[PDB]
Amino acid sequence: DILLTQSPAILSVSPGERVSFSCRASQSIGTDIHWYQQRTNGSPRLLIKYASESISGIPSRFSGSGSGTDFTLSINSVESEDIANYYCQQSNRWPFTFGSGTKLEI
Amino acid sequence: DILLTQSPAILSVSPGERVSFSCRASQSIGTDIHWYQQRTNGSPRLLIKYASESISGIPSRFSGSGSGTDFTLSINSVESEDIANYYCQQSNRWPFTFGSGTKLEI
Amino acid sequence: ALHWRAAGAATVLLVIVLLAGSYLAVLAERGAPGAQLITYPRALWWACETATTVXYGDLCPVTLWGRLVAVVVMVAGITSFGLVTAALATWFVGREQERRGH
Amino acid sequence: ALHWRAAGAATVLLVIVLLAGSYLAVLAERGAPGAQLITYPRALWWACETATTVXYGDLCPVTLWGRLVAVVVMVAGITSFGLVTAALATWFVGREQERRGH
Amino acid sequence: QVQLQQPGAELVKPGASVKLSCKASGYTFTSDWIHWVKQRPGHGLEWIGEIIPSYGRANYNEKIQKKATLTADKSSSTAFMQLSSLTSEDSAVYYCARERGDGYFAVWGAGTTVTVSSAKTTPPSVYPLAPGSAAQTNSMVTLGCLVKGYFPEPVTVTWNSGSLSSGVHTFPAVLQSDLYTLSSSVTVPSSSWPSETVTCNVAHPASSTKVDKKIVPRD
Ligand SMILES: CCCCCCCCCO
Ligand SMILES: CCCCCCCCCO
Ligand SMILES: [K+]
Ligand SMILES: [K+]
Ligand SMILES: [K+]
Ligand SMILES: [K+]
Repeated sequence: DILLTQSPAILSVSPGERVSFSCRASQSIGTDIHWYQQRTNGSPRLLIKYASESISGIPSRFSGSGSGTDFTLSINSVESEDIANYYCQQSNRWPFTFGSGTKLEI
Repeated sequence: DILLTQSPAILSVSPGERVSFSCRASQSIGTDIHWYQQRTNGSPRLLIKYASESISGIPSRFSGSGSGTDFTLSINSVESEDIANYYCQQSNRWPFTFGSGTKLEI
Repeated sequence: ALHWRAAGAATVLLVIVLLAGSYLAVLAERGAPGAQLITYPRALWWACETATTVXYGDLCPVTLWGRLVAVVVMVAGITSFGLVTAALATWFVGREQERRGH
Repeated sequence: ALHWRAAGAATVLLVIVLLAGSYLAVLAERGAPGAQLITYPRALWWACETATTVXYGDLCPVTLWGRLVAVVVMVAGITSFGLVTAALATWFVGREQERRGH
Repeated sequence: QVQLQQPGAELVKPGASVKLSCKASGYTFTSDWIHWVKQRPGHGLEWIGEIIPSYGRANYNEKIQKKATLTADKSSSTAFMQLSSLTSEDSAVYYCARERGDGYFAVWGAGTTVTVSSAKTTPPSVYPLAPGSAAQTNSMVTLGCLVKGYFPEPVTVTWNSGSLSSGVHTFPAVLQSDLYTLSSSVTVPSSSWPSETVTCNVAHPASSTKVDKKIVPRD
């Protein structure tokens, strides 16, 4: 099955600074990757679908990029509300799989 | 030809504990992998065919998973009768090849 | 005209096969590790390139039922396109007999 | 003759579809990460192997509109080749009735 | 409206079984798939299985133990997950998610906190936390509630029915002999209390318990 690697596990950044989360697949999955946000004691929330496509309701601060194996979730000038865990998920091959996740610290 | 790598060569585990055997192919072979069990002075016995498909006569304790390159044979709560050597075999490309084998110890 | 009637019936049936085939392929392919034909939008595209024979190879069924669905899509596609050609033949033949005086 | 007229009309239309399809595919595929159908020369080659059904798989559209363009190329190609065959049928049928005395 | 409704918590004795529910609303297509995701405390998301209600076919993650059995009711639009022979490993938050057959999980449920233990369900005791008589305050004042002795996880604490969200801290629970205990903090302007009513709302889904405790000065 497809293994999604998210490194580093913890990402520290100063307020108002651009940050980037990494997600690497064990195989080429085109752009079939999806990003989610999970705050403390909250349910996961869809941020980006299909690598780069925006989602209604999600701030324009969030963006995505990458294709094939390497994928990146970016946040232009992080805010306190961005403090959460970030997971990536692929839908290229069955079964669907999640990444280990990356924690954002300010 | 397709090289099947089984590491580690020896796998130690306490009684009533879930164990997992590893089998990695040098190329992507889909799910064309098969698992066998060989006890002391005995003939090999088919445990799992095509990565995950069960076999009649084999306890439900045995299960299989994986696709492409990485494959896994699992045993939920090992018993003394599970003491044997475990081999994997691919049928994706000619010729058929076997893995080096993994010995299970309790 | 029968030839134009069967042609129209083939085209609408082809569309039904494409939609249903796209639905059944996903249902059949999900559960099989490594399968890529597991989402409806690209499954519909797969059905199109299959019915038109094509077959880029970007998407392919790996299960027994997924492949059986594929065969139905192939035959339905080939039959329809073969029926359109047959209908075009009848139109031209019937027209040639008119400008000949037969 | 209608069958030879529609055949010639199909061939010239096919060429138009090939050229336009090569142009529209690039326009549709550019902007999508990983797309290879993004330059005109190979896009034209892609259109040819698509219209002839095939479909080596060396080039394939990944976007919705790129795939819609592909379908148009397929249908135009299949229809034209199917229309040529239909025209050849009319020629042979009309000829067989002559050497038979009918 | 909430598209996926899940029970708050489920207490299961070791070896027993439990049938989690997932009531769905909003738009429903035949191309909809309902997924289930397991998340253990301190761990990430783990895919369990999927099911298509319109056909009833279900697939499972074969990389892990086969603990689940997925069924669906098209009449009430509710999906079900049958977990059997549960151990301490199965103690986690189980989410259900809706996929439009396009690969991504558009909406998730609140999640059902499943606790596997041999203990007994215990309602929480909520006590007010008003400052002492000799406690000087500035422009802001801090109040609180003490959720003492409950089982199992979790509890939901809100201030003034959610209307008071800013300046609210709820600490993780600690375990003491099969009993959990936590506290919730709240900071409002000193000129607003107790002129305005400040009340914490503690809900314990495991025992269908929801109580309110008003915060008044110590007298
Ligand atoms: C001919 C269409 C049959 C639909 C296939 C469903 C198979 C389910 C997988 O077990
Ligand atoms: C049918 C031909 C349409 C041309 C496609 C252009 C699409 C632009 C990408 O947004
Ligand atoms: K072909
Ligand atoms: K190929
Ligand atoms: K062909
Ligand atoms: K043909």
